[PDB]
Amino acid sequence: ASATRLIQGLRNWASGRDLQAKLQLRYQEISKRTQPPPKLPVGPSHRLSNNYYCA
Amino acid sequence: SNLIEVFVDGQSVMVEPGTTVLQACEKVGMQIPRFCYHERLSVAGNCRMCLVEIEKAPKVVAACAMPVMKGWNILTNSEKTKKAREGVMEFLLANHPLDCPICDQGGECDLQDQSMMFGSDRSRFLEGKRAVEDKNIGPLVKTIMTRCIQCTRCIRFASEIAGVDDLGTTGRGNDMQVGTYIEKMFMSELSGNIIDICPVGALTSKPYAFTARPWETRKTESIDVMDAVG
Ligand code: SF4
Ligand code: SF4
Ligand code: FES
Ligand SMILES: [K+]
Repeated sequence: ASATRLIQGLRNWASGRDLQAKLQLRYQEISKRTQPPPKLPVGPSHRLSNNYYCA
Repeated sequence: SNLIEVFVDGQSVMVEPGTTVLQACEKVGMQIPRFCYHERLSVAGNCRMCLVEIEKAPKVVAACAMPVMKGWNILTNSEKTKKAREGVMEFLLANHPLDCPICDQGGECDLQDQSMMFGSDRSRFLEGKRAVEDKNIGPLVKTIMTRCIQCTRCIRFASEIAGVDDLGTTGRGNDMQVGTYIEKMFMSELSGNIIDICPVGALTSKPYAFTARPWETRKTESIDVMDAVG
């Protein structure tokens, strides 16, 4: 992504495909390494009524 | 022949008169869950775990204290028997303290085993549990009364086999504690056997306390040589 325009032109001519639009080196488009804390949902049997184990 | 025939799960069996439901169910090779019944102690009938259903009878009977009669059919795997077992397990685990990692009964606990086998998988008790003051009854039996379930095998063992008559049940309601009401040092020739008959970790062996765990112990049978009883 930091490659120069003549190197990009030679690279695109030699490959035959546009390589800058699909770069294999990861950049700032990735998700951040820190996240807000999550709150997980509960299962279908997290109930206080008609939750007998024999059913 | 005075013996009568009863039915368990649609199967006939021949039992003696005066034989309870639990003895017949053990005769057909099944184990009804229990906390207070003992084959060497008197019947108390208070833990209510042994509740089963006789067919054509809309009330569960206690299998540890109900004599059988001719023509009775006993359903030990019906829906209401499992509902009663789950309810009794939930009531027992309502006030039980979260002490399983620091309790010597872990790995050989009756309460944990039958909670896995017959109880539910979650607790609906959102309130605060009770707390019972501890007691000091000697240098052999480590006592933590918070984990007791009031099964009263202490009382029957102390009053029938040891015959010391020191243990008792003080107080009324949920605040009733199994103790001696005073700083009484319970010492006898058969004291440590109460550690055998406690289904919970309320009474533990003081020298053995916090030393090992039953799942990593190899069992080797042997004979006692300290006394000539063998
Ligand atoms: S006696 Fe109570 S604390 Fe100890 S292992 Fe059993 S359930 Fe857990
Ligand atoms: S301390 Fe153990 S044996 Fe004694 S009454 Fe309580 S549960 Fe039963
Ligand atoms: S085993 Fe029958 S009530 Fe406890
Ligand atoms: K015990």
